[PDB]
Amino acid sequence: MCTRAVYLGPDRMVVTGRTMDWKEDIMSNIYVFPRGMQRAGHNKEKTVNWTSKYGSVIATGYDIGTCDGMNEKGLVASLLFLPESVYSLPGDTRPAMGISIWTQYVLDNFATVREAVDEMKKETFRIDAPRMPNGGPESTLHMAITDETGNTAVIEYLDGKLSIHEGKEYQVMTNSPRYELQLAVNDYWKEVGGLQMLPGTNRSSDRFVRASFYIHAIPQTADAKIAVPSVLSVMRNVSVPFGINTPEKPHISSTRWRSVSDQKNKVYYFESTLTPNLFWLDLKKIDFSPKAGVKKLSLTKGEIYAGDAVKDLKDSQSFTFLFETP
Amino acid sequence: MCTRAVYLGPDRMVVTGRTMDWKEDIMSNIYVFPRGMQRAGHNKEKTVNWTSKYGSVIATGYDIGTCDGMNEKGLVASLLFLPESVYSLPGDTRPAMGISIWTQYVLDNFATVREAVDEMKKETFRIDAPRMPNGGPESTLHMAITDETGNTAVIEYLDGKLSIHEGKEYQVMTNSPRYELQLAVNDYWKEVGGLQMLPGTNRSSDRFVRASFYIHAIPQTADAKIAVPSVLSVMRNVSVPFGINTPEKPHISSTRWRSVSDQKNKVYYFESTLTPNLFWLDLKKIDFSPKAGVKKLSLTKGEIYAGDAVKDLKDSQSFTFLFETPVML
Amino acid sequence: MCTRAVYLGPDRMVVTGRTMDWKEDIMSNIYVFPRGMQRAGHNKEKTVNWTSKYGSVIATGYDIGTCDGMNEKGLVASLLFLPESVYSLPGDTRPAMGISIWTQYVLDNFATVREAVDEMKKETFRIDAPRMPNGGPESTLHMAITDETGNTAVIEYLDGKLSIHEGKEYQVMTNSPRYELQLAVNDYWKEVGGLQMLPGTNRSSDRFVRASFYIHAIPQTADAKIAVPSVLSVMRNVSVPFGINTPEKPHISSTRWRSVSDQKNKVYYFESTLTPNLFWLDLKKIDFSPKAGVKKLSLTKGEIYAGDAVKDLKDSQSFTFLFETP
Amino acid sequence: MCTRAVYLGPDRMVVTGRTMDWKEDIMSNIYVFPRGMQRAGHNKEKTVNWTSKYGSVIATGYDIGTCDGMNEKGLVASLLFLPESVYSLPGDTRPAMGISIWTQYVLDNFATVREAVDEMKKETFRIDAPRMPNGGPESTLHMAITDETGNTAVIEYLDGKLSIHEGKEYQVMTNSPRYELQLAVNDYWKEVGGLQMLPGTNRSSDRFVRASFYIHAIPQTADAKIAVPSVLSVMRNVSVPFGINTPEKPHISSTRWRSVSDQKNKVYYFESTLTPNLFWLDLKKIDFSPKAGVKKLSLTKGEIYAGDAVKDLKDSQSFTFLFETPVML
Ligand SMILES: *[C@@]([C])(=O)[C][C][C]([C])[C]([C])[C@@]1([C])[C][C][C]2[C]([C]([O])[C][C]3[C][C]([O])[C][C][C@@]32[C])[C]1[C]
Ligand SMILES: *[C@@]([C])(=O)[C][C][C]([C])[C]([C])[C@@]1([C])[C][C][C]2[C]([C]([O])[C][C]3[C][C]([O])[C][C][C@@]32[C])[C]1[C]
Repeated sequence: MCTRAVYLGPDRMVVTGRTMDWKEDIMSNIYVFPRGMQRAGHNKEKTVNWTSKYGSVIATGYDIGTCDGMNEKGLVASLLFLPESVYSLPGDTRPAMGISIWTQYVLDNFATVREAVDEMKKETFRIDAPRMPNGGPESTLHMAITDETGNTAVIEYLDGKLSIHEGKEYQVMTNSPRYELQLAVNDYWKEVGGLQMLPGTNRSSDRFVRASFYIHAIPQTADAKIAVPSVLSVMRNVSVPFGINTPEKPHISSTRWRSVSDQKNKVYYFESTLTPNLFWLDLKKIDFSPKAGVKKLSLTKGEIYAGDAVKDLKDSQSFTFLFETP
Repeated sequence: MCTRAVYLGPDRMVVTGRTMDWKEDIMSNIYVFPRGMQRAGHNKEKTVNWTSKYGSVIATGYDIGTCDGMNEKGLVASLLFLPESVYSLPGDTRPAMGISIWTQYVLDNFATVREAVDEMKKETFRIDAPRMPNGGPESTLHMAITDETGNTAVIEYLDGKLSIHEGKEYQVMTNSPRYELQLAVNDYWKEVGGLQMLPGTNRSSDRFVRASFYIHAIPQTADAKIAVPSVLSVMRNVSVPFGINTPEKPHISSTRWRSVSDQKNKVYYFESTLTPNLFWLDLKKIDFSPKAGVKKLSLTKGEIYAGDAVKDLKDSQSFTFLFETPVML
Repeated sequence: MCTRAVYLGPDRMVVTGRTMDWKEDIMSNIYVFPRGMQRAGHNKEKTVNWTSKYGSVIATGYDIGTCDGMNEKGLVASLLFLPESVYSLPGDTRPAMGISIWTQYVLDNFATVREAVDEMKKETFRIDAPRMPNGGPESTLHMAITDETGNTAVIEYLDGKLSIHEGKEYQVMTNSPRYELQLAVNDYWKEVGGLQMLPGTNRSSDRFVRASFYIHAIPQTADAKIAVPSVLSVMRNVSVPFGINTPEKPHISSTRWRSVSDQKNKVYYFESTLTPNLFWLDLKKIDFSPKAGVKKLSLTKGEIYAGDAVKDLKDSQSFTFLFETP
Repeated sequence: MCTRAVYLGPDRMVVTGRTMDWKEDIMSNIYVFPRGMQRAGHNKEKTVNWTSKYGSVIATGYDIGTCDGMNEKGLVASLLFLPESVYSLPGDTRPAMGISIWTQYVLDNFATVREAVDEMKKETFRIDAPRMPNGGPESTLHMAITDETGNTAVIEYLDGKLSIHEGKEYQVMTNSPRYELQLAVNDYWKEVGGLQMLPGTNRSSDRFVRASFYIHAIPQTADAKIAVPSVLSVMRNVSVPFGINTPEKPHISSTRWRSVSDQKNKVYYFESTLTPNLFWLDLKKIDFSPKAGVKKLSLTKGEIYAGDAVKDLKDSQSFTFLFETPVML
């Protein structure tokens, strides 16, 4: 289960925040992909192709598939799990894309939430991955994106049929249930106020109401030196302890890492639970030229970065997305 | 306001943490006090003196009085808030140890909760509480002491009469009401189970229940690299958001920093709500010799640190405790 | 705000329960209407007409409009307030019916939930009443009906467009919000269980979850001597104290009366808060012949009935429904 | 289990009600006892005797011992449950008044809480608790007494030591834990406000909070016709559903009947969960003369009544209290 929230500050101040929780280690890493690069939405299926128009920084999943990142044009994307997401019924002859690269496609071809919604509602392809290949627990997610202007759009495939809700009023997103209900739930908690009562359980829906109430009670300021820690605080509030385990639940999904993107100033921020220090990357201080080279920022070996870990950027081989089932 | 809890792990692993919530800036700092330092419990009233037994690292608040820290013997003490507090009735005439140095006196002259339990129950000195009318809240608090053995003790002068609670079970504590109630109220939610319901509200009791439930659920492991993060994680959870304001409730005490101690290894980790990195100080690499010098680690000007901030210490003169209500801002 | 719940007992055991709460006195009464009677869906508007096919007993509203009742064929109807119910936008040339008689129409022309749904989805008319005529607080409701078989159908007009949900799994109904959300809310409370935690507030949505969990934990028995009090208990649980008043809320809507219908055995049950005793009426012990006469069962003057208040039935003039705005 | 609360209205209006929840049938009944009836606090142990001062209407449980009632002086007493109860420590040798007649002895020999407060604090007699191993829960309860003046008192033998709480504020009481905690826990929800949140759960504390909040919100009126229904309304609210069963929690104590008293007018209203009408008995129309005769109003066979059930009383012999653990069913 994961959550993501977006802050709408004065003077185009847009800062997004995404959570990462998983049962075991995620082995995620940060890769930087300049523009002018082509990719295939799938390797063993009929698929579409494109050409990376913008550079961006994203967080990987075991070095297999992107699930969060921010592009040059202050636009951030995030994939959160949704236990009731189906992408297509039989009879789909469209170019089958794979859920592993769904994220990467959008960031490489979009810079404004408006434009992204347009091409998506064409359903020009079906994006899928086989079920429980590695005996995994679940394998179904939904994505959220936001531009440096403050507009956001939640996307979910309802048993094959896409389901999208666009607008700036929608700035938080958890796992389950369906958003229309996920939001309807909050209607009840808002009347009971947040101060006089606030549910502290860890269920997917519970994490939603908390973020909603706090992300508004936060100070309405356009400055960037303060909003960043403010966004992370609620991320820490919504974040859950690591290594939890009760008699009923033998193993649990713990808070592994979180991400925040200063979409107004184009600065991505990333933190790991088992790390003491906080680092960041300034996209404006990054050469996304067509021929700049792929520099990786590894985190598996437990490296400890901090500050502007741009000097620590090392040229590395872009992780190969996985559409097979092994 | 704040919230404190203690973790009890195998292999003598006992990690304690603390939270700090304030409506404005605390302007806290950090100072070092080698052993063998005489001190007076007050500058103008009849109070005892002493010479620091064990060197102690303490975190200051406004550079007037220590609010939390440690000493040379895995003895971590913290001072939280409590409105319904009364230290003495009209007529008390004992030595009135100012509240500003009460904690420091403890860390200085104690290394085990059992000892402090004794010297405390002697009821030798009163507690001096200054009163101020211009934007100042009267001093009404309580304290908690934990030993590297894992034994904890709660102290609170309830309506002029002090009540102490010792034991290893007693590991969590928050603002109000009195622990006699807070502990029992929590037992209610215990029935409900944390997985199913938990008062996520920022209120005192709400935080107490959440900390109590999670502190057990966290991993019980003897390794420090794992238990420490598992601790601060609940610290951030119990910690309320930063700078919350509502039209009805305009100002609210917001979190300003968190403190964690590895009493099993004598380490102190510190982070601020406005400081991204997490620095620490290895007490073992310290020298508390009587003539080692008072060392300060300023933070008023917003200095930034990370890792082990041993090299970045600068000797300075001891701060000045506050025993009498300030005349004005 | 009002609530209604339906019990599905073994061997076609169907018993419905409806709540009544209002700010001040309701001045309601119980009228019996045999079959073979004609009515007009509105007096000053183009309207449809029919001929009462079955007899039934209903509870009136100030002696102006029916809001609850049970027919011969063990089918019960109930109108509950819904603050977000609109019945038609401009351009409605259909026979305008009035919200006051909407209830009476269904009971007089239906005996099975299936048949009722059919004719309703024709939208052959618009049923409306002018807004705040007597300075009233609100004036928008939704209806729930159930046959002696156990099938129920909730109905709500979404800004003119009807909204219906049919099935036996839907046996409880409160005021707000919309049902699709009103039910989605319960999804959260069911996971938290009812025993280990149950919200006791009085808001419309809160009253829903309580009834849902209890109406299932109740014993699954086909006997009728016990299920009746069981249904009323939750009605008492969902029922709220009378004359409540805090500093914030100066006057409140108190629990005035409740109703339960033994749809399997065709027996209607009614209780008033300010009355000590409980009475009932056995439809099977009632002559709904075309020419039987209208016998009223008054309750305004605070009469105190009990037991089988059929002997207390007195021939009276059927209350005239109100479509005007005075 | 059960739950009790007291309403305080102007013009000396004080209406008290009670709830009864049991896993099976209580087989309760009703009996009348005119004044001037000698009684012994036990049949086989050393116990005091007495002669009933004030006639008292009591509701029996299994026709063995009174669980609630009243006397000739607007003095309504009730007996609720409490697991963590201890009446005396090993070695007590005082008069051991059986728990079955403790209540009756009170109503018989008292007319004001102040008096009972005195005679009770004398600590003259112990409490006899029988122990049974076959489907029987050991007797562990507490009591509450209210006077027509509106003053209430809570009594509970906590770990062999009795603790009393008197006053007009103390009007609500439930199962567990001890009122010292139950009262304070409720103060928590008080913060949350009843309109915004209320633990609708059937648990002991949940019911206590709901009753406390609503009992104030109900109409404060001097007329009986209005206050009485406003009372029983909260009684039904606090009352848990009937015959609840879950696969995990199979059997649960369900509500069986509710009792209300108009202490200002000396009336007793009674209803059963399986009885639709609400009958009552006007104590004023009663004769408790010493030789008036013990009168019973049976309910085992499920008789049905309504209105004022004065005419439908049938004289019978007094029931038999239980002082010793029954040999078997
Ligand atoms: C959140 C919680 O905000 C995003 C979570 C995403 C990154 C993960 C849930 C995801 C998609 C990553 C990869 C794994 C997914 C499934 O659990 C199936 C596999 C499980 C295996 O343990 C690792 C690789 C898979 C593909 C997983 C939910
Ligand atoms: C429930 C709560 O289950 C059914 C409630 C129905 C019977 C009432 C809400 C209703 C329709 C009855 C009549 C009155 C309605 C409005 O409040 C507008 C008027 C108010 C006035 O005080 C009495 C007559 C009106 C038509 C009312 C909601």
